[PDB]
Amino acid sequence: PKQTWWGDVLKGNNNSEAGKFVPGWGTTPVMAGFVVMITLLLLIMLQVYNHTIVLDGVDAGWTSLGGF
Amino acid sequence: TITPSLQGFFYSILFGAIVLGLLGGGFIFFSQKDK
Amino acid sequence: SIRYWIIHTITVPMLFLAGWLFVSTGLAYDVFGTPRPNEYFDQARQGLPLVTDRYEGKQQIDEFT
Amino acid sequence: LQLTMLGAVVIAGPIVVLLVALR
Amino acid sequence: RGWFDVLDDWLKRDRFVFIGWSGILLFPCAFLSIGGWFTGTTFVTSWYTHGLASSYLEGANFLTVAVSTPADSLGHSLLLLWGPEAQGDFTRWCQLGGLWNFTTLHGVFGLIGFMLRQFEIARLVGVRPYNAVAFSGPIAVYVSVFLMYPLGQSSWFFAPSWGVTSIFRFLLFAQGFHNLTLNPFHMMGVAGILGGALLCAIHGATVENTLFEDETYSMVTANRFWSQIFGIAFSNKRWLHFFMLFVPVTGLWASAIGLVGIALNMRAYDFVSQEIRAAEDPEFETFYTKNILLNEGLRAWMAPQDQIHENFIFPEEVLPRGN
Amino acid sequence: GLPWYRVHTVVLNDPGRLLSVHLMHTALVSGWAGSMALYELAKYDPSDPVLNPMWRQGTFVMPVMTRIGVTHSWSGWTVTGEPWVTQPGILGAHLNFFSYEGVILMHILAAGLFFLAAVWHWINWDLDIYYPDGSSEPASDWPKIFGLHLLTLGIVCFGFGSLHLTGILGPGMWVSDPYGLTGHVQGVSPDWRPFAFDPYNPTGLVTHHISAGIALIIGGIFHTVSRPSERLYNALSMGNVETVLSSSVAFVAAAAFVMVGTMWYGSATTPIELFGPTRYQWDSGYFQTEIQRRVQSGQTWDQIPEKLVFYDYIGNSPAKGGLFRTGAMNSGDGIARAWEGHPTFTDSEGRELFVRRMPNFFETFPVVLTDKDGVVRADIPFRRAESRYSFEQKGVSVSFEGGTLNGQTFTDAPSVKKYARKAQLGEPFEFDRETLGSDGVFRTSTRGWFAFSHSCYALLFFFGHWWHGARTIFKDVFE
Amino acid sequence: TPNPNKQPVELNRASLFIGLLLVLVLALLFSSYFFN
Amino acid sequence: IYTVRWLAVHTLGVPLVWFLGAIASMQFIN
Amino acid sequence: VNDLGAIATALFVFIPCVFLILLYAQTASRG
Amino acid sequence: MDVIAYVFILACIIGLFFFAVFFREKPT
Amino acid sequence: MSVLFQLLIAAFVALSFAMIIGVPVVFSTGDASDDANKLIWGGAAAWVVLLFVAALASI
Ligand code: CL7
Ligand code: CL7
Ligand SMILES: C=Cc1c(C)c2cc3nc(c4c5[nH]c(cc6nc(cc1[nH]2)C(C)=C6CC)c(C)c5C(=O)[C@@H]4C(=O)OC)[C@H](CCC(=O)OC/C=C(/C)CCC[C@H](C)CCC[C@H](C)CCCC(C)C)[C@@H]3C
Ligand SMILES: CCCCCCCCCCCCCCCC(=O)OC[C@H](COP(=O)(O)OC[C@@H](O)CO)OC(=O)CCCCCCCCCCCCCCC
Ligand code: HEM
Ligand SMILES: CC1=CCCC(C)(C)[C@H]1/C=C/C(C)=C/C=C/C(C)=C/C=C/C=C(C)/C=C/C=C(C)/C=C/C1=C(C)CCCC1(C)C
Ligand SMILES: CC1=CCCC(C)(C)[C@H]1/C=C/C(C)=C/C=C/C(C)=C/C=C/C=C(C)/C=C/C=C(C)/C=C\C1=C(C)CCCC1(C)C
Repeated sequence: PKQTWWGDVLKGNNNSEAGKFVPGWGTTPVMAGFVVMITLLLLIMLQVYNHTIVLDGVDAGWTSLGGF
Repeated sequence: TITPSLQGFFYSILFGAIVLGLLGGGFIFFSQKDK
Repeated sequence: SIRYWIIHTITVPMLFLAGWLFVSTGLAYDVFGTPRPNEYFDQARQGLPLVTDRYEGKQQIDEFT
Repeated sequence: LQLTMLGAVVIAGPIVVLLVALR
Repeated sequence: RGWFDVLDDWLKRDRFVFIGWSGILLFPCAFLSIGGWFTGTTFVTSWYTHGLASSYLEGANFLTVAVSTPADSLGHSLLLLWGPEAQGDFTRWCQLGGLWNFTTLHGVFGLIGFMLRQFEIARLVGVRPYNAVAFSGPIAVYVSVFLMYPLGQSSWFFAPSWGVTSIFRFLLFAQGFHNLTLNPFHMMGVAGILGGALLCAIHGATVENTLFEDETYSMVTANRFWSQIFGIAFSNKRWLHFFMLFVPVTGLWASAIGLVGIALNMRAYDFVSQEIRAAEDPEFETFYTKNILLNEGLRAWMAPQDQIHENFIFPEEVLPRGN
Repeated sequence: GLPWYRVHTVVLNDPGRLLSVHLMHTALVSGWAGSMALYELAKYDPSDPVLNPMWRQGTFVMPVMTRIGVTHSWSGWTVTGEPWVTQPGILGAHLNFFSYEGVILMHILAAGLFFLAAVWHWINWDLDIYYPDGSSEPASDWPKIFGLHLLTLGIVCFGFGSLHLTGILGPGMWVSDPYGLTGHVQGVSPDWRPFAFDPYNPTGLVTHHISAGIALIIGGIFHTVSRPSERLYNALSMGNVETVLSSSVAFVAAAAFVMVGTMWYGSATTPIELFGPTRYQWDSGYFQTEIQRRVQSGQTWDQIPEKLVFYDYIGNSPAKGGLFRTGAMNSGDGIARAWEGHPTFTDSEGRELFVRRMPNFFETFPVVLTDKDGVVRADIPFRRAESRYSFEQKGVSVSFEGGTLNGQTFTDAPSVKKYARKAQLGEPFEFDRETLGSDGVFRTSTRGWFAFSHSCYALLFFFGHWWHGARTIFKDVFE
Repeated sequence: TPNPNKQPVELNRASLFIGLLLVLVLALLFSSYFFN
Repeated sequence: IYTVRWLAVHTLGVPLVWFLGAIASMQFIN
Repeated sequence: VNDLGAIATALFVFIPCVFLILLYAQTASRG
Repeated sequence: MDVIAYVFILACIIGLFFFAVFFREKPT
Repeated sequence: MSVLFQLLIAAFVALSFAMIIGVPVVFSTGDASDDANKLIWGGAAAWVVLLFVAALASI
């Protein structure tokens, strides 16, 4: 159990609050919303990549490279 | 500007919300009924 | 037992006939776009109605229709 | 063709009798 | 006890069948996939995508009905009922082949729900979930064949149409164009499946024929019998049953890797030295060369009608024959 | 003792040795990067950037390097077609150092340093930090460690997006024209208008790495402070590192699948100048359409830029290779040297017919010269058969526009047949096999190898995710 | 200071034969393609 | 009386019966 | 054929084989 | 020379069979 | 909405027949009155509502 200097610096981040949790649900409800949000985001991207969704003036193909 | 495809996707979100809401509502309501 | 027998006797043949008439009255062909036996070809329209474009497929079928 | 509905009514009547007849 | 605990206990309650949380994903998706297949076979035809009569209304047989794949022009469009293709018109959605996408996607989510269900049941009973790991193989096959393969190709049109004769067409197409039988991964898959059947058969027979006259069978007699008849035998029961589990699953995974390889035309189609040596002299003839010739013939005789969208026109002169 | 498939569990309860094996793995990965780049440099031909680009040459890591800035070599040559000019003059112009060899040197140095750190941490496995204040059992808090790591990665992502990609303080990124003609390494400017979601427009990438970068930083900060919830903490067993393994393996498999999708379908990240053309540009006639329109636009045939015609060869498609056809593509059809010019075929009556091009699927195709109106005019009958629509019986001349065979007219039946087969193979070309002993059978480009290998990897890592999720959830049983 | 977590590695004879069979059979299957 | 099993049984049987009737009807089509 | 075909086959045959033999030997030496 | 590779692998397999049959550790 | 109208009338016939069978048994024998009375009066109410709905659904 060497008491190095860097260990002194980092031990608080390592295991100061090890094994601690808040009871109940806590922030879990909020997390739910975030997941749903990204579940739309990714979905939209997929369809945009899939050409299911066609955004206005956004030609999902090699033609969009025009301008470089 | 909205295009027909994007509007279709928005209607999809509406229908999917409705389906999930009806399924979850049925499940939770029936679970609450015979507590 | 006995009670449900009344309901099932009243209902099940009605459902059977519902499907029967759905086919017999020709409604299925309209619902599902399935051609009538004479609709596969006209007297000489022996070409096949194959879709060639992704974007306007429904309209192209309407032309094929 | 029309014997189906007539038979349905013939079933309907005595069935209404019988359901009371059970009690 | 919040609403969530009530819901959880309600799901886990004993019934005729066990629902669990997994049921919320499995049952609707499985039911929709099955219903989509039944509808597609019963009413919807493929007259516009493949130019076929693959429905009962058309007058097809049970061995010839099929939920045929979408057209080739659509590429890999997801074909949502409200997408740019269908645009909310149910009839056009059916004619374009959207039922194939409906069935396949809901099948994917049904398989996922089933694996989750096995996880949940094993968690409730309190035993190792080897069943879920076993089921991982069928999911690999399904994802490799119905999703990754048509995604690596030009369109959904090249996926296996849900049917019987359509699946047979898929098998013959794969042999003709990818020469699948020569793929080593398919060989490992075949060995796995046939070995799994062999293991089931001999394990059942052995357990029946070493029964004690009352686990319940003479492991010692079975071990000695197989050692002196075949040479080798399982002296451990746990190893015996884990091997029974392990062999077919491994076969399925090897075949899955073989199928993903051919999805990119990364196929073992030929042996270079054989092609060179056949080019040098025409007398050199082996079974592999004649297999190559059969592949040429199947490609030529099937392409004009299988891929009707391409408008292939090969005259009688160019069609390979045994002259 | 342990079974051979569990030998590495001896570091499960030891944070120090677990970190040590991670560092050793990092050293191996960085060493492989360096060595592979070194090998590719040692087997490269910078002379021909047009008819022998890097993707034709079996390069694997060079396109990945070139994607985000590294183009030249200390020996001088650039991949863009010009000897490198030492435009660097000042600090912040390390660009003369970070060539291919500079990157190789840095990666080998990192490999060595990580190996030394791994040895150190293996020896000093019992540092005090791994142990809590008053319990002999080592115990780490995974949620806060995740927060710290996420914050670090968010900082690095924001820096990459805003400084390197924009070109403000970095080389920028590779951009090109829709036809893979001009390839620059230039900065990009981020735009939050919806067209930044177009996967083929590079302005999205920057816009992503900025915004997503910030999203991670916030996501880092929250997790560096916020504690988990009893409900989730007990459900996911956040005290057990195996759950982290399960979730990470699932994430990495998903990443592999998404990368394979982009590689196979093409995007702004994968430009055809680097990784080669996709398999859909051949199917949709993308380059043939473009060329035909350009010539039809009044330009003569000889004035067509040779990259645009090389892309129209079917030997460039990644869907024409094989699983065990090894090596660079030039080991296959051989290395190209010259474009014979666009050929045109005429029959006895003088009608102009065309050869149908072989699709990606067919390993061999039947040569069929058809009238533009859809009527088959002539063909090459099967290996030995008697015909009525034939090559000789009808007679066919071929005339070449541009290229090596300019103005020429071969009416010799073997010559017409050879060039008919070439025409059905895309554009006729001068290919050399004597240099490499090439086998004439094709091979797949870099793009195909990426797609295949990482689709296999993703498929396997999904099973890995399932197994490790099972061993996490069922921990009390798996013992 | 010794590490408690060290454990030996075991592989009995039967496992050796199984592994050698797997390796040799895989080599025989894949050599015909490696030589191409 | 609307048990989950009632729902399941009906969700299966109703379309099943309808489709059986439809197929029977197709059998008598010339 | 591939000049590296024989080398690949040999290394495939050998490396897992020597690994397995080493494990079995250092198992059997131990009691 | 491929023939030598094939024959060597096959001979190794046969030797493995011989040892696996007549030299297995006794089950107990 | 024509097909909707036909389906509505078919449901009306179904309900009407169900009431035809149920009403004499419910009314004559009030042994199961707790649920039977609710059944019969709810059937009557549904009958009235369906008729009123079809009244407009005709046009
Ligand atoms: C600060 C705002 C925010 C950000 C930006 C953020 N988090 Mg969180 N976040 C986590 C990861 C994370 C990562 C990896 C990450 C960056 O990539 C972030 N976060 C980022 C987990 C460690 C932790 C909870 C882990 C946890 O339980 O996550 C949910 C569980 C699972 C199984 C994930 C669901 C995955 C599905 C299987 C995917 C299936 C795919 C499908 C087949 C097809 C897709 C189709 C597509 C097109 C749509 C977490 C939390 C949590 C919160 C909260 C409130 C947040 N966060 C918030 C954030 C918890 O309650 C909660 C917490 O307890 O905080 C301590
Ligand atoms: C193949 C499916 C799979 C995946 C992809 C996977 N694992 Mg495991 N896995 C572990 C880590 C791991 C990590 C860090 C990781 C992702 O990075 C993975 N895994 C991923 C260890 C914690 C734990 C013990 C590890 C352990 O004991 O490993 C011992 C393995 C040895 C001596 C050699 C195995 C031979 C391989 C052919 C190696 C070939 C070289 C390599 C391929 C080069 C390519 C690099 C890269 C591209 C792949 C573990 C297990 C184990 C298993 C099993 C069956 C798996 N896995 C399976 C997977 C244990 O029994 C076992 C277990 O937990 O039982 C208790
Ligand atoms: C054709 C081959 C084949 C079939 C039909 C099949 C069938 C099944 N295997 C199951 C299980 C398993 N299979 C296992 C290993 C294997 N399974 C194999 C091969 C098969 N397994 C092989 C080779 C192995 C050895 C590795 C295991 C280890 C299990 C199980 O644990 C599990 C079980 O418990 O079985 C009793 C399923 C349990 C119910 C379920 O979840 O359905 C599938 C669920 C859904 C949601 C189906 C959705 C719809 C599908 C995906 C598409 C539509 C299909 C149409 C409705 C019909 C198509 C008709 C055709 C002619 C096209 C089901 C009975
Ligand atoms: C980067 C460098 C990489 C170098 C290469 C590394 C190679 C690592 C070793 C690979 C091979 C491992 C083999 C272990 C072999 C071994 O010891 O197996 C027996 C072993 C027994 O497990 P137990 O826990 O009971 O005992 C473990 C100990 O005996 C050994 O640790 O079980 C498994 O390994 C499970 C998987 C079996 C897999 C084989 C099943 C099929 C056998 C027959 C198949 C071939 C014949 C087909 C005929 C058609
Ligand atoms: C649309 C027509 C149908 C109606 C209106 C209907 C109505 C009902 C009703 C009211 C019950 C409860 C019976 C009671 O407890 O008194 C019931 C139960 C049942 N029905 Fe139906 N039914 C119909 C069609 C079917 C079909 C097609 C089947 C399958 C062949 C079926 C099988 C059953 C079974 C098995 C039960 C008993 C379920 C249980 O008690 O667990 N029914 N049905
Ligand atoms: C079993 C067998 C072996 C021995 C001999 C024997 C003759 C007995 C033989 C039996 C043969 C017979 C007659 C089998 C009859 C089978 C049939 C047709 C079962 C069918 C049930 C029908 C079902 C589920 C349909 C469900 C349809 C659904 C959800 C529709 C889903 C929908 C889709 C598809 C489009 C969008 C809208 C919506 C509503 C979401
Ligand atoms: C030690 C020292 C300290 C101070 C600084 C200094 C620079 C001097 C430093 C020296 C550092 C040096 C020279 C480091 C070199 C590191 C090297 C070359 C590491 C190794 C990289 C090689 C790797 C990963 C191996 C990959 C092999 C694999 C996957 C196995 C099988 C393969 C796979 C599964 C894919 C297909 C191909 C093949 C072969 C079948």
